Amino acid sequence: DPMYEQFLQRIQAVRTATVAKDISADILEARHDYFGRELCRALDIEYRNNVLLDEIILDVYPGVNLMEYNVPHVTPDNYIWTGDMLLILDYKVSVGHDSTEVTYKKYTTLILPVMQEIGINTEICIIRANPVTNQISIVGEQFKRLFPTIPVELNFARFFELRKMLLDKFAD
Ligand SMILES: COC(=O)/C(O)=C/C(=O)C1(Cc2ccc(Cl)cc2)CCN(Cc2cccc(OC)c2)CC1
Ligand SMILES: [Mn+2]
Ligand SMILES: [Mn+2]
Repeated sequence: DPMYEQFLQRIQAVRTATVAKDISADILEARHDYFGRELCRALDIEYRNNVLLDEIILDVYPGVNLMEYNVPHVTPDNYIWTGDMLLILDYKVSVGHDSTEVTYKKYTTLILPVMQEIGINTEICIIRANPVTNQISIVGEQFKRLFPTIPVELNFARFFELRKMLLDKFAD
């Protein structure tokens, strides 16, 4: 399980708050990445983790006249092209929904107008794991209809363990 040991080694060696703050942020991103990976594996969809909208548009519509559109500089985690619809996918791992709503608002305003100009039907979908209860919440109707049952086995304990080691080490 090489992801956990790399963090252990980093926590073993860290001696300053500055590097420690960095390790903490990394664990949280890694915890998000693990959810994204596990979720795509269970739902049997291609795993990606940050894709420029430019490359999404160029995948689903290789003949777009790109220079005619002002495409924003955003990287949603992943996407699904259904054949008829594009689902923008962002993963979230939080005990609450404030972070989910912030991304939802952002991608709604910056992504939907350009995709309407090009004529690709698009839905913003945000999938969030509660890392304590492992409950999964979904924002996005077409996603909901494509994946009615969503019981993805998850275990976030190792990430909580790594971070507790850190805050114990720096508890002063
Ligand atoms: C969970 O949902 C997100 O928050 C998300 O997926 C964020 C990201 O992917 C970034 C890496 C990261 C992921 C999870 C966590 Cl826990 C912490 C960090 C990378 C990109 N970044 C937005 C950004 C910033 C600066 C330039 C830029 O160029 C478009 C884009 C946010 C963090
Ligand atoms: Mn991301
Ligand atoms: Mn994300």
